[PDB]
Amino acid sequence: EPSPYVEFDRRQWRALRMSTPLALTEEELVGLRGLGEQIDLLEVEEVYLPLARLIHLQVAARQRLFAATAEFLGEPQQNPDRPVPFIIGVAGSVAVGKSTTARVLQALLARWDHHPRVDLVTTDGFLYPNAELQRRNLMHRKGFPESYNRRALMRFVTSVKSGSDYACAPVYSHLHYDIIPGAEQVVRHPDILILEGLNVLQTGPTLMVSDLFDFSLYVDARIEDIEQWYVSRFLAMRTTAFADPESHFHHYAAFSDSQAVVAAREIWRTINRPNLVENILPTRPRATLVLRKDADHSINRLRLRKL
Amino acid sequence: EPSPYVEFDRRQWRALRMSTPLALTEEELVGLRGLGEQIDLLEVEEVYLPLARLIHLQVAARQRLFAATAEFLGEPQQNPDRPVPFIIGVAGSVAVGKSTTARVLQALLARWDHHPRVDLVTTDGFLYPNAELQRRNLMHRKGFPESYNRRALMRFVTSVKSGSDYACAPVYSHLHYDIIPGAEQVVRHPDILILEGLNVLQTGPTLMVSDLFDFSLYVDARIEDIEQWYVSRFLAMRTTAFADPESHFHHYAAFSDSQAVVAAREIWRTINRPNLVENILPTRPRATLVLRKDADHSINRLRLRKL
Ligand SMILES: CC(C)(COP(=O)(O)OP(=O)(O)OC[C@H]1O[C@@H](n2cnc3c(N)ncnc32)[C@H](O)[C@@H]1OP(=O)(O)O)[C@@H](O)C(=O)NCCC(=O)NCCS
Ligand SMILES: CC(C)(COP(=O)(O)OP(=O)(O)OC[C@H]1O[C@@H](n2cnc3c(N)ncnc32)[C@H](O)[C@@H]1OP(=O)(O)O)[C@@H](O)C(=O)NCCC(=O)NCCS
Ligand SMILES: CC(C)(COP(=O)(O)OP(=O)(O)OC[C@H]1O[C@@H](n2cnc3c(N)ncnc32)[C@H](O)[C@@H]1OP(=O)(O)O)[C@@H](O)C(=O)NCCC(=O)NCCS
Ligand SMILES: CC(C)(COP(=O)(O)OP(=O)(O)OC[C@H]1O[C@@H](n2cnc3c(N)ncnc32)[C@H](O)[C@@H]1OP(=O)(O)O)[C@@H](O)C(=O)NCCC(=O)NCCS
Ligand code: NA
Ligand code: NA
Repeated sequence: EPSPYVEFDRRQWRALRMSTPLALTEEELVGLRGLGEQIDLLEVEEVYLPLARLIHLQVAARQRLFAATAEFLGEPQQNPDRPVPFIIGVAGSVAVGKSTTARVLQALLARWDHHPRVDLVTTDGFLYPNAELQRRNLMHRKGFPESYNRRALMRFVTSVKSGSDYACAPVYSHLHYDIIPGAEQVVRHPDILILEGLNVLQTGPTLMVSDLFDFSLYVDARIEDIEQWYVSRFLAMRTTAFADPESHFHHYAAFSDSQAVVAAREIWRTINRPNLVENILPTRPRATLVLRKDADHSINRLRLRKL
Repeated sequence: EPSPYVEFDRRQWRALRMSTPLALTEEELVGLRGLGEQIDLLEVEEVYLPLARLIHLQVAARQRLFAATAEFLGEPQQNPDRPVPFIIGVAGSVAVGKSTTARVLQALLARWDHHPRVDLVTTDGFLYPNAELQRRNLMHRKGFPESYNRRALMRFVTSVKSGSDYACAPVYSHLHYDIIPGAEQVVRHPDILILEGLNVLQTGPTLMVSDLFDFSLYVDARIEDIEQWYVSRFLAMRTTAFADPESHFHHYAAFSDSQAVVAAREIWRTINRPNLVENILPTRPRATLVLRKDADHSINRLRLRKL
């Protein structure tokens, strides 16, 4: 029976690369790769290149839609030096690799013929300060939809897509586990804005950020595998992030493999998994493209929305 | 500050008519007008004509989007004798006039230069039979999201937009207040499908009909006004629909103005209003165009989504 989607295996998907040129060195790929990710240039070729193609094909097609409405309104026919920003959302669980996926996407798109302005913004910057979370009693729901200033987020994305000359966003520090006082990320009328976050594909009783997406990505994986990557990355951070005396979780550095496994599992069981199950996964059906990852972090299956 | 919308008054909106030709007689408008509606040809000119324009401008632009994806997929470049159906949703409360709006829209679009196949389908046909509603204990929630076979509905709309040669839908009888046994509406690869219903702009944890809309309309009005139209139409039906011995509500025919006002208010208070407040209104922010109606049923304000 009919379906809104169409599924590919890596073999079928890479065929769609065509003449798309690889403009990324191995050393650049490394500075984009997050702890735990196994992505190599081969994957950038067989998975991320066809994706970059499909996107530029549509950046063109999506512009005709705003054209048509501008014509209808009798408005001018706006500046080709400043078209309507193309918004891309990247969603998925904690520790599934969405940040790496989003950084890689930004790199490939910024290296297209013209050299379009491609900004990347994470929703982390819109989380409430820890003091405000404790106030709202949400310290153990950090990551959940309500742990974000969704109003400020929508204001930011709306501002940008509406053609503002510049829009600002707060900044989050993973090291201190909190928002940074006075820090800001300035986005200046980019050609493309990638919004990466747990909650980005979310819908609701009010117009939301996902309603402004022109394209969306959902980095997927078997839940038991994501837990493994989570715990695994947690033990690994004892000697990276947590090893920093300034780290909010510096106490975790001295944990034993066993103590660490227990702690990481409890956090996953009580916080990230519930959120993934109750809020993130339910948004997956709406993603334009779902990148399915095998236990080895490898992307071997994809689900595209044709409707 | 920036906004996803742009609001017009009738004066600003009619200006956008341009050369759009009125192809509707007064007698045809009458056979489209529902009991209680005050729509005249003037409104068809100053409100529905600009709308018909904006739509054909986009039917063209929306086709480029499926083109781009077909190109990406290396697929052919499908039959201009059978393009991807353009889906239009029409939502709003009970008794706000959405059915009239949808019939009028169908008429104007079917009378465009080529003479596109424009089918109209109401979600009434997807309600569960009364016996099944009583089973589910939903007889007093008739109209609510769960009172519909949403699975069958999504199957129907997906089938159609996916290019099926024909798709079938059940049929609902307002007279008998129930689904008609064995009746079916056949939709054969129309150029445009208008889906009219209370719940159509609804979102959820699964891909839904609203996710397949290429354009959407939300017929709006002050809630106290809609109640008035509801009660008002209820008294009026004592001598139209209810006057029919075959009518499920034939007992209502003998009610006095006073008895009738009480009954209609109770039904509105306990069923339609709650649904409007809890489920329909929350979908309004997502409609492409909101037609606001004054107490006299007149459309004097509009809200368009530019983003
Ligand atoms: C704060 C939070 C909502 C952020 O979610 P997120 O950024 O989507 O999580 P991700 O898995 O995508 O991680 C994003 C980046 O932050 C890094 N990171 C996560 N936690 C970190 C930490 N405590 N210190 C340093 N870096 C960290 C990830 O390694 C990743 O780095 P990369 O972009 O180079 O690959 C989430 O991490 C969180 O705290 N969730 C619930 C609370 C929790 O898990 N607490 C345990 C903390 S040890
Ligand atoms: C064990 C078994 C049933 C796999 O699970 P399933 O329940 O079949 O689901 P799938 O294999 O399609 O995929 C499993 C998960 O990966 C996802 N997935 C599969 N293909 C995907 C793709 N192309 N893109 C993204 N995600 C994909 C599924 O959506 C599901 O997601 P979730 O479990 O996180 O909700 C599998 O062994 C099987 O039988 N597959 C049917 C194939 C077949 O030959 N069938 C003949 C029947 S006679
Ligand atoms: C069944 C129901 C869900 C249908 O909703 P709906 O079709 O969106 O309601 P609308 O206000 O759009 O009415 C659509 C059409 O059906 C007509 N209609 C509504 N109820 C009718 C009835 N009992 N008998 C005959 N026609 C009726 C309306 O006049 C309108 O006609 P038109 O298209 O020519 O203008 C809704 O009417 C309902 O029953 N809601 C809750 C129960 C209720 O109100 N019961 C009181 C019945 S008197
Ligand atoms: C009484 C008063 C406040 C009206 O209500 P409001 O609370 O202002 O809301 P609006 O007048 O914009 O509209 C009222 C309703 O109609 C809707 N509406 C207004 N314009 C609309 C449009 N263009 N399209 C669709 N709907 C519209 C609103 O969304 C609202 O919907 P809802 O009540 O069903 O949720 C009005 O008298 C007023 O003060 N308007 C402000 C105009 C003005 O001159 N302000 C100067 C302030 S110093
Ligand atoms: Na910028
Ligand atoms: Na047909």
